[PDB]
Amino acid sequence: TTLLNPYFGEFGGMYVPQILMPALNQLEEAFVSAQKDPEFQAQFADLLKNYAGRPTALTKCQNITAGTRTTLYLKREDLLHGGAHKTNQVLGQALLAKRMGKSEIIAETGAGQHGVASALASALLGLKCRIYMGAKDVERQSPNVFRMRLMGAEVIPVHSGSATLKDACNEALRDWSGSYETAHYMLGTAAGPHPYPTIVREFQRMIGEETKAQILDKEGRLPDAVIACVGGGSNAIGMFADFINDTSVGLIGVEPGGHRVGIYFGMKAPMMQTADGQIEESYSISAGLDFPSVGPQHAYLNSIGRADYVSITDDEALEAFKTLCRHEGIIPALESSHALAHALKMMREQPEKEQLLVVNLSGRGDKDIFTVHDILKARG
Amino acid sequence: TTLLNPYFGEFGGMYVPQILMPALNQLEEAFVSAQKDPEFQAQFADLLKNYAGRPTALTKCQNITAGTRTTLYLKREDLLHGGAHKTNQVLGQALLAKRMGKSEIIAETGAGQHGVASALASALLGLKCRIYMGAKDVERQSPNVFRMRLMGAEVIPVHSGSATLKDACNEALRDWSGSYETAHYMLGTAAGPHPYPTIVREFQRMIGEETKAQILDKEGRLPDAVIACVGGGSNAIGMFADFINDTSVGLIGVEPGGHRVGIYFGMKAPMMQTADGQIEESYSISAGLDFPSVGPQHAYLNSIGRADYVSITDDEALEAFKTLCRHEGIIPALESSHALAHALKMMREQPEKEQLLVVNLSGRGDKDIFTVHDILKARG
Amino acid sequence: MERYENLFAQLNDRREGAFVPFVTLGDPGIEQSLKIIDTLIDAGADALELGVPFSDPLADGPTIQNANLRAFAAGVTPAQCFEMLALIREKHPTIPIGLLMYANLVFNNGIDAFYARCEQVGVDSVLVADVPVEESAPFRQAALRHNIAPIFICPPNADDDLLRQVASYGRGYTYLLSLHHLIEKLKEYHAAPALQGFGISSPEQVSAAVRAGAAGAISGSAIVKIIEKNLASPKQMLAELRSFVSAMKAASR
Amino acid sequence: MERYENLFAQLNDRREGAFVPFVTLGDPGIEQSLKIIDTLIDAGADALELGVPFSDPLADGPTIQNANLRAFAAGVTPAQCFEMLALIREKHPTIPIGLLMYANLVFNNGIDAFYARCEQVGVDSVLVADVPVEESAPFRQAALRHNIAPIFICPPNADDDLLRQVASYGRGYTYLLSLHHLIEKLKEYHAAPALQGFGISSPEQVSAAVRAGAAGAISGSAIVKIIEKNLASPKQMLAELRSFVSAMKAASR
Ligand SMILES: CC(C)[C@H](NC(=O)Cc1c[nH]c2ccccc12)C(=O)O
Ligand SMILES: CC(C)[C@H](NC(=O)Cc1c[nH]c2ccccc12)C(=O)O
Ligand SMILES: *Cc1c(COP(=O)(O)O)cnc(C)c1O
Ligand SMILES: *Cc1c(COP(=O)(O)O)cnc(C)c1O
Repeated sequence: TTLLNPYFGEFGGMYVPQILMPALNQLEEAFVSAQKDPEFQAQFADLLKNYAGRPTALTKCQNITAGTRTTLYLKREDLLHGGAHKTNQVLGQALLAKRMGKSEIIAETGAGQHGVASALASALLGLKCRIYMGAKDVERQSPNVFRMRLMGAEVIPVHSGSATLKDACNEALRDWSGSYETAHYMLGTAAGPHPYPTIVREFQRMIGEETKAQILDKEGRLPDAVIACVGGGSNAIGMFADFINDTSVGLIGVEPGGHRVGIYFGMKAPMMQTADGQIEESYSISAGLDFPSVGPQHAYLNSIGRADYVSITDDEALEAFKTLCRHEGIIPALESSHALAHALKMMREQPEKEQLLVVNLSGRGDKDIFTVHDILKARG
Repeated sequence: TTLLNPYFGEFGGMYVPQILMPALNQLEEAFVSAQKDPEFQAQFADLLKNYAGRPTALTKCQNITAGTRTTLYLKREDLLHGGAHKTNQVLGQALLAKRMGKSEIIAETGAGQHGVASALASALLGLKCRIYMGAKDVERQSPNVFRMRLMGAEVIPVHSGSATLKDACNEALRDWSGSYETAHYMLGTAAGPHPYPTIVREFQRMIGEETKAQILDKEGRLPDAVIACVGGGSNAIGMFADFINDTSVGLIGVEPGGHRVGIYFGMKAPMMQTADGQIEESYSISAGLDFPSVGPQHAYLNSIGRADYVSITDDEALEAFKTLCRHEGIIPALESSHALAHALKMMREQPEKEQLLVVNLSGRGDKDIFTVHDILKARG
Repeated sequence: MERYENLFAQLNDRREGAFVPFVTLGDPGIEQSLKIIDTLIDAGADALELGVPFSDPLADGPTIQNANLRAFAAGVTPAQCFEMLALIREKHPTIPIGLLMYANLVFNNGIDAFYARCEQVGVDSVLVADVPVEESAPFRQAALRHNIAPIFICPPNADDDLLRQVASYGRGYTYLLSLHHLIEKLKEYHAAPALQGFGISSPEQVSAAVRAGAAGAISGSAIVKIIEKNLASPKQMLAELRSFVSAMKAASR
Repeated sequence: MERYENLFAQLNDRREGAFVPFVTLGDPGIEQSLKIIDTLIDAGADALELGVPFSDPLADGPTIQNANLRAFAAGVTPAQCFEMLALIREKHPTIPIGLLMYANLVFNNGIDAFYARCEQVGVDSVLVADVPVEESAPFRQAALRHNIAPIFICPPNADDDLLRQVASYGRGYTYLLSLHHLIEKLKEYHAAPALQGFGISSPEQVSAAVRAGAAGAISGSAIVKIIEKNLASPKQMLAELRSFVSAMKAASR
């Protein structure tokens, strides 16, 4: 059985082979324990604050909203250790791994961002770290691989199959099925089998928590809306969670627009797939938003109306990217630029509506400068 | 005359042509004003905190000091907006530029780090920004140039002379001599003519201030020593200043060891120069520490004994770089790795001396990963 | 249909275990796959276990991984897989046919509808490898409404509650993943007859399985390696399967 | 020596201004530089202003910038610069010789000692371009102990306190940077006779300077461009300098 409901309405569940059920039950039981242990709280807190740099800044952006009736704030997760929000939850999962007396972390990674995060968390906590990565993704992400290895992680390039995340990820599960007594599988987003969508949300929820206190201090009221980009859904659920019960607060999830329900990655969720049911691959200028599916809690929140989900194209994302560098001197990750592009369309399509908007700036864009350079130069 | 003494003992002064004296007197007068204006204080404070992310974290490093009697903390300036301490003082100088009703910033830059900083500060405050850079430095720092321009700065590649900083810097002065009514010259370090060594220190001094409160809260006593790397001397003076009057606190400045008094850059200071007196160029694995000279306040502090200055070689710097990534999961700038390498030699040469050490981690090392990669691979 | 019951009653009458080979349908081509399967049966296979090419086989390793590749390469759809199933049955009326599947393919066009299609082509069981017993209700229910036996994996890390559920919910056979005690417990709860799978590649291991109380053994990587190794000499490949199957089946006495 | 006083007393006796060309010593070579200088004097230059190649000339623009380059390229040291100074004097006993220098070269081997070396080769003045009056004490003191006139720049952005200091501390001539009123004030405080410099490149500008009250004009970029333009025809280059100097000097009447 489990201690917590593994489903969000109809979505979610634990669709893994029987052999991995005791590892999921063990994690759920340990997380449930840790959530009630003051000492675990104090310890996660200490890492957050003295290691990762929390709380992070909430910055206003008047140069962008001049002349309109919008006020925009950005939640600055791009100033976290590491440059993205992923560092929050890999810290919490690394501490859980230790409470369960694990000495080893296994992870998978596409462009490398989760891989770097999992590695820095393991180096700090004294965990051995093995990271799986598709060989095609490995040849194209040389900087990130090298950053993993500087941090003492073993990166295993996966040569079989299509040699892409698919395969990296399937190999990570098979290693975890034989080594779960001593190794913890550190999933990188709010998706996958229970208990992960849950774990990940509660390890990212200080975001919206902080944002709520900050906005109350600066403006005296809650935001009209909170806007976050969605790949598997972790930064967004982490910004949305504390506001779910504040019914007047709009929750907007922004997915990549680039140029149906199924069971995969251990969960029942809406998925990108063919006619016959083989999972496809999503495409975006930003490699971080390529996720064929989405966490079950987002699927639920949509089904019931509580949050809306919209899309932004590659070009709209690049335009918001340029706007933020020029008018605020902040270079945003291209994933978070889809979120900001949506708040800029809300402002510009209705310049006399009074609206207080917070955008989650999930991470910094130094890492995208080559991508953006190569685009600017292939078009003139 | 001036309002403040332009010299630190014998060092310092205003060695510029007569035509730039009214621009220096104007800046000194405005800084002196701003230092006594609550509103300027509140405004600099607001940028620091809600824009740049201050205060920054003070992290302990037990994985590094295990088995010895040292406790090491790192002051985390690598988590500031922008990845280095330079962002502090370019914010303060940009606000001063506005108090003097200037609408334009001029700067010079070698590897680009000051150039990016000056640009992000100008984008925020609504200033036009022109950045001078030697054409040889321009061909080799493509990412940084592109980051300047995304931020709306004009980068002017300087083709004359040796086409290196020298020349960039001499061209910036000549532009400032004709445009000082409307443009502010934003120097990048605690060196140059008065009033800059002074300005820069007081705009970087929240570092040691914060560090002093943090260390008092965590340990109940001041550090035995504070250790910072020195190029022109801004991060170090900013960490040392609040401790100068605490006589028991050791102040250690760390200069690049790579593989005499003169008058240049507007100041009387110790300099790297030939037999005949032509200023040479300093060399280091880290481009950020290549400064032929050093700020006059550091020269003074050495003359009197209050601070000691030591050197660390390229290889010792690379070793400390590897150590921090592997044992803390922090990738440090190669400039700040010279500072940490010195604290590691203090620990390792005397492993049973009880010592509380703070190292200023002036900035993050993502930007050095290619340099370090190319080194590792040219040696096996 | 009751093909598992009948095969086990028979083999017990002969004091024999079942030898059950596994292959990937359409590997290395549609028509060569049919000839391979027919060779298996002719050589003495007692039942078959079959896989359908699926983009993300997370419960699988390499020889197998490479068979799926060869499968997607030759252009095999699920649809072609079912026509194949249909003709395999039309050729062999009593051999139990078992599928090993992943959840998204059974869920895609309707759970109900996937099990209707298996019953129409004459499939006897389906094991959904990434569906644990705890989440199996809609699949077991569907299976049984269409006369299909739902199969469960009983792991080595099984505990008591697990065996009891497995006993209680599976039909046709139990999949005993590579054990004596687990075998006794299964029988004590009246579970479907256990077949031991994973790692079976030599005659001594089939005998060891029967001796321990398993009603038989499933061999998949060994078969599939014979196919990999022999892609360019179909004749020899078939000759090899035949000696291999025949010997494994002899060891089931 | 009192060579500035004597040249101005003389030119006043003739109601004339001074025309004073500037070049970079050793450009484009040691020996060609000597011939250029001698040509300047022969063509009617009243005094000379000379520069010494220095790694960081922050008070300088391009034609000039390129002369220093040509200088460091031909291998000119400071030492060679002084031997040149010495022979220029040995050749022309009354023409005032003025240096335009940057601070690190005067500070390097001792301030005192740089001004001793100028006095030994027969230099009459030194302007240190990056030393404002506010910091000039040790340089002015040194200069005067060795009979060398310390020169100051009077900028266009000068205020009253500035003119008074300039008047009070400079000797030989005042450097009037490109004005009538500033000229009157200088005279009212009894400052050294003003020479106008920067931007003088045509006869009408020398006349305008004398008419405004300046005791003469310094021409440096124009001279130096004639040298740049003519690197491959030394003969013509010399011919050009001679017509140029002669005409500028005619315009000083
Ligand atoms: C191929 C054959 C079935 C055996 N593989 C497994 O038992 C393990 C496994 C991997 N994925 C599975 C899905 C279903 C059942 C067993 C499975 C084998 O011969 O090694
Ligand atoms: C070359 C000649 C001196 C004149 N240049 C200047 O007046 C300005 C200047 C630049 N650096 C200087 C040092 C000393 C005096 C004047 C200087 C010129 O002819 O343009
Ligand atoms: C990983 C990443 C994402 C997307 O993943 P989520 O789980 O949806 O949050 C978005 N932004 C940045 C900067 C990322 O690093
Ligand atoms: C600019 C820079 C330095 C050196 O300059 P200082 O003025 O001495 O502080 C050192 N570290 C980093 C990371 C830098 O960016």
